[PDB]
Amino acid sequence: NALKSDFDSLRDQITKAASNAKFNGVSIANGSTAKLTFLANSDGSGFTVTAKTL
Amino acid sequence: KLQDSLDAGVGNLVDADLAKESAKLQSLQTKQQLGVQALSIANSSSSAILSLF
Repeated sequence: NALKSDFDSLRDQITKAASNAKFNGVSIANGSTAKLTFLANSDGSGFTVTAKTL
Repeated sequence: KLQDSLDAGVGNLVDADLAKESAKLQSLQTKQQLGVQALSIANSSSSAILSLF
């Protein structure tokens, strides 16, 4: 029972560290969107950062 | 660690690159001095008229 409680506590810490990881209201790692596209050239073409759900 | 990362992020957003600023500063002071000299030469243009009489 002690080991099981330790395991659940570590799991909750993972959920917290993952959900809290934001910058300016958007996140590449919380899984809230498929991808993130940043400006790449004056023409308007975009650099693409595919999201990674931690 | 989270606070440090958010601080570094805002720092990338707002901070200026001081070296480019100093280069722009030297170029701008030289431009201003040459502009003052140009304004003086422009003010002097009227002087030629007087010798006509």
